[PDB]
Amino acid sequence: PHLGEGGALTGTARKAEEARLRRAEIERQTELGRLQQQIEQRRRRARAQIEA
Amino acid sequence: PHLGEGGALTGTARKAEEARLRRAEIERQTELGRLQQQIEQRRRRARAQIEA
Repeated sequence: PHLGEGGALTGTARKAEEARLRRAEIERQTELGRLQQQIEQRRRRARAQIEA
Repeated sequence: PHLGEGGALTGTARKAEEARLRRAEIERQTELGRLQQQIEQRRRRARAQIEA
């Protein structure tokens, strides 16, 4: 059975929709990872400054 | 007995020399105190910055 919104999709369209969902959710994960790395950088400067 | 350099001093000159010695040594003490207060100030900024 077709799972997810826009269930009318069938055939090649179903695979295309699956690929699009994978791409978008992957890039959302990349967004969150980049924010985490940003906070990483800020904390590094903070405690290095404390060391000085 | 006269104690200290320039023992030839006698009479009013002895009291004057004593007063001059007192003044100079007092001002040396003031010098050292001011340096200690300076280091005081530097340490205050240092650890306040650490707190931030």
